[PDB]
Amino acid sequence: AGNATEVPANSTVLSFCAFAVDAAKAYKDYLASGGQPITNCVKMLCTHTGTGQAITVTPEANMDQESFGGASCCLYCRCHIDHPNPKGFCDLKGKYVQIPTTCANDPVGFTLKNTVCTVCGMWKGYGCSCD
Amino acid sequence: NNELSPVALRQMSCAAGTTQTACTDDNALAYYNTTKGGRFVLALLSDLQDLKWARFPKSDGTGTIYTELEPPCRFVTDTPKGPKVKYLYFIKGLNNLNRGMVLGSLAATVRLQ
Amino acid sequence: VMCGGSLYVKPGGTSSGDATTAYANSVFNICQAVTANVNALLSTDGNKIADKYVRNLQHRLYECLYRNRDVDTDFVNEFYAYLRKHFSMMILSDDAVVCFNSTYASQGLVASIKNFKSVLYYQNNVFMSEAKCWTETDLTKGPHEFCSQHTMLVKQGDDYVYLPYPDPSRILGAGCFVDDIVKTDGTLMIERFVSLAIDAYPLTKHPNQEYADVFHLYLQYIRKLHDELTGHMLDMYSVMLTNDNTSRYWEPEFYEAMYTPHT
Amino acid sequence: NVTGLFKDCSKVITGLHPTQAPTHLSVDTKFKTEGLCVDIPGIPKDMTYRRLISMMGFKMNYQVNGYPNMFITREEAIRHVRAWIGFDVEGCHATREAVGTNLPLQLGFSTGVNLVAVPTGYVDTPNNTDFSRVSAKPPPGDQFKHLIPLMYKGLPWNVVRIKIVQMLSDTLKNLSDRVVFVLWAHGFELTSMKYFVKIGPERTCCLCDRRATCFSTASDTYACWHHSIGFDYVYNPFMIDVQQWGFTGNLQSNHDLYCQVHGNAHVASCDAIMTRCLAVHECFVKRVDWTIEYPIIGDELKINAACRKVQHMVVKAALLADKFPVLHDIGNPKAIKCVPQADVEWKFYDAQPCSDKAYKIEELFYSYATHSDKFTDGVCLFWNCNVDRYPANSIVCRFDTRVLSNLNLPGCDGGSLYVNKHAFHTPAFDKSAFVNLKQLPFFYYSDSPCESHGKQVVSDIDYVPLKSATCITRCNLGGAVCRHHANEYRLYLDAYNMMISAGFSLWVYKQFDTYNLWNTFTR
Amino acid sequence: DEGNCDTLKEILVTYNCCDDDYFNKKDWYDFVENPDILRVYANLGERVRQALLKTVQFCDAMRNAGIVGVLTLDNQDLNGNWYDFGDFIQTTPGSGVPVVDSYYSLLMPILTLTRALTAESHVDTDLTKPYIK
Ligand SMILES: [Mg+2]
Ligand SMILES: [Mg+2]
Ligand SMILES: [Zn+2]
Ligand SMILES: [Zn+2]
Ligand SMILES: [Zn+2]
Repeated sequence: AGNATEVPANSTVLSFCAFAVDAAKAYKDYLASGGQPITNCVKMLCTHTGTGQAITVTPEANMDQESFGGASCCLYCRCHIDHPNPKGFCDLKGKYVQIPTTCANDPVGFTLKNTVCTVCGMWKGYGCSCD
Repeated sequence: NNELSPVALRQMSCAAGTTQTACTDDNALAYYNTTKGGRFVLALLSDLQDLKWARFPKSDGTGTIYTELEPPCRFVTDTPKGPKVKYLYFIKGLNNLNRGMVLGSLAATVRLQ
Repeated sequence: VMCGGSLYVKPGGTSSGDATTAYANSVFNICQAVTANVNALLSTDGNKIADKYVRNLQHRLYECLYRNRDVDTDFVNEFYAYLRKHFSMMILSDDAVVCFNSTYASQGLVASIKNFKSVLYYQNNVFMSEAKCWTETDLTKGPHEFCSQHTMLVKQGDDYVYLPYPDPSRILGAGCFVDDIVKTDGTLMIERFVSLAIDAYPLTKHPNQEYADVFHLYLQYIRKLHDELTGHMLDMYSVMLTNDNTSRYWEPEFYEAMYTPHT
Repeated sequence: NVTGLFKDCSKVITGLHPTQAPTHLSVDTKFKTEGLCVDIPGIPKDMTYRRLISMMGFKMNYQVNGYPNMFITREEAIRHVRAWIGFDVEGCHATREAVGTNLPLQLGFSTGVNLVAVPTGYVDTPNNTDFSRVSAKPPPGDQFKHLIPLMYKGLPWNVVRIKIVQMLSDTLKNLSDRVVFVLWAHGFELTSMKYFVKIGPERTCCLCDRRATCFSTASDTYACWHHSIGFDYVYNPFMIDVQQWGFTGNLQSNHDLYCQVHGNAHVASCDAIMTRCLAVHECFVKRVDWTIEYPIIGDELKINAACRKVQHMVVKAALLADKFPVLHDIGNPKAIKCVPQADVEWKFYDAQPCSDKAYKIEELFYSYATHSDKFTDGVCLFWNCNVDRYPANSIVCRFDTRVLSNLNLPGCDGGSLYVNKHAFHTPAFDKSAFVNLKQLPFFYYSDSPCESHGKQVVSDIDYVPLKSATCITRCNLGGAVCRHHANEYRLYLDAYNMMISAGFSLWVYKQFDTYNLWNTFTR
Repeated sequence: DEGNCDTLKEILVTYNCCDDDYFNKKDWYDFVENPDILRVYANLGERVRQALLKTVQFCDAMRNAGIVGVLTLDNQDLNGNWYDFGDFIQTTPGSGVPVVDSYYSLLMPILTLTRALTAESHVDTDLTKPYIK
């Protein structure tokens, strides 16, 4: 019964990251040694008009960024492991995320590395009003 | 209260095919009530698409039975190799009781999705 | 009773130190067993009884219990024989084992555990919890425990005999904890290790694996003790013993002799 | 295609709101417009749903530079015996709020330990995932009925993983510095090892120096085997797949071929023991290799020196006692004389003749069935060879397989697998073999001068007061010392005791007697 | 048998010995455990005593009126009042023998289990008055 969920092109990555002790560094070492990034993420459809703020309640892209199903970007939420947020749940479960179309091939890697500036609400570098 | 089928239906592999001669060789899975008057078979289980005839020698092995078959039953049992489609073949003209008995034995014996 | 340093008054019950404890306990045990059988047979419906002879037994039992007034030797005789055929007992002091018909018991013609519970309740003023009353169906492996020994069915020589084997934690505890500081130093006392090994022997036939290792550990200990003893003796004074005949203590036929019926 | 990995098992039929659906295949289809997703504000996100997530089919065969392999080859496993531990698990199916997955229930290892754990699984919530307790039931198989009572005797998992770390730690602290699990139905065991395993780059212990094999989640620190109390994760196990090695049916029928010892009491540890027994057979019951080495753990070199001394002495004594014409050596692959000078004719036999010295080392596989009536001249010498009943003339030295020590490890089938340097496998021990011989009684033969000062004979050689009746070393009469002989006797007695406590047993032809050594002594 | 001791529970709660919520105090029936069960049982002594007194009165009247018949337990309500003369017979008055063997013989253990005669120790068998000196 049930419903299948992952395509065979993700088995090694998901296993090796669900057994590791530091999921983040594990995934970074995986990529950094010739790995194929994760890839059945849910992809949205919208207007590419609105705030550049990736974290949002409703797909709000610009002509450059690209809306994604948030929950399917938190690696922690993807491998079914616990989150390092001291308390106590992932935030990207419920929202949408918008990633620069350039780097928006690997969503999980970006979500791991970059962060939104608290002021401009946008990615530090893509872009930020601060300084 | 009332129990339905204190059941002794073991399993055999035998012959079956699309026509009386298309009954080739060892590819059928028969459930058999080995009654008083010989081994009486009830249902046939295979992965082959559809087969109109099974071919099993008599209780004395003289003639090979020419038994036309039900339209196969569709269901997806599972094994370590994931899903596995199988087809259940009833001998056409079977009362509800033997249907129920065969279904009980099979479903309690083999896992489905 | 002179407990502490003052005299009290013992209300009742035995004082388990007099001249005849084990035997009086055996008598009391048989009494309770017979009482339970009687209650079982009398508290069952008559019409449900199939056999005519058994309705005759129950009927005349009610007779000889309440209607009659003095003894009737033949009834006692045939009832005692009935019990000896469908209840067979083995009694050491307050410690019993019963080999009984099973279908009779199911029908209610002899006593099962529930009857013992009821009898103890109204005639002993205690509640026998059912977590302490074992039960066995297959007669190969024997009684589940008797006199704090377990039974195992082992093929010895050319036939299949029963053997008793203790509880391993008990033997190890006995090995580690003593009650005098000269019972420590194994050098002086190897004899008690011999006795302990004699008690531990039948473990060797156990299908498990730590269990046999208990016995083999004891043997190797004895060897170690003898070696260090000769060493010490040669050390303090220079003599070496002339003859020992102790080598038969660390070799496993001296022990298995004890469970071979020919003495 | 798809896999069974992370296959959902919830009974509800509706897909998930894309913003809380882990993948593009586990979304619902109203949002599925041409493989893409469109948010339909007519429906909101659920705020209560609990979907169990099956955890089977893990498939781990990666290549990262900082991380060590988890499945090792056959040679890397042969090298690291001492560290093998069987493993088997029993299962249970999920019932009401989900169906289609198994949960670990009873665990069993090569040691006779059996742990039971309450059924727990990985559940989701609108905010996160969750490790919680779920309801289950045993398999409908009849032979699995001995599992019905176990479903109410479980333990919370943390207790179980702590107990596991502790059991391993005090089984292996004195042998290896790792652990390799031998297993059969590889998949489900790998599934179960999600509960208490954690992998990652190689690390060294804290407050000790050996490689670290434990993890603590609370304090976040590692440990070796010795200093691991309160830690609850194995940090880098290794594995092995016995059935991968080209085997056919269930391991029951396969094991049943050779070992008639390990029966099947219906648990899991039984399967573990059978698996390890089989793995030992497949790699060790052959002929012994001489290229494989092992570290010493420990004290072993004393046992070796003792074996040297005792061999030299016993053979010299037997020769000088009976003066055999020919010495039929047996089982010696290197034609090296034990006693260095001996006028007796000295053969060499073996079932493995080397290249050189093959002209010396005649090929010979002994068996009393046949060669019983062949070497009826002189005497044989079965040093550590393993045959059936020995001929009535011989000087056998055979390792008893019943002793306990950390050197010999259980093998098949009842015979154990000694490990000193190169692992020797010896068959089971029995008495029928020695039906022609008798235990060598202890003694000590010397033949040399004495103390000195005197350097002559009666009576100017230094005497101290040793009174023992078995040091057959004239000069000796009760004062029997000549210092030299005395402390030599002490040394050799110590060595003999150590050797024979290590496990080895001695035997001699029935004709032996000590007196004729005295008769030799009279000069 | 603690698996189905329901009728007993009903008697105890009916005659105000203890009250229902007690029976969830697990191990209520045990003797070594929870010794208050002795008091709870003892609360039936007075009623058991009244039963015996009334049995004596009936035996008196039955001998006086010249009647013969076996007395049994299951013909007496828990107030002592008898009934059910099924197979009594007739004789000259003042010459009727009531049979009381099975009755007393079966009743016996309950007398000490429920501490029946504890009324006898009072100043005049009257539970309110002090103890005899
Ligand atoms: Mg089993
Ligand atoms: Mg199993
Ligand atoms: Zn998350
Ligand atoms: Zn900003
Ligand atoms: Zn450490």
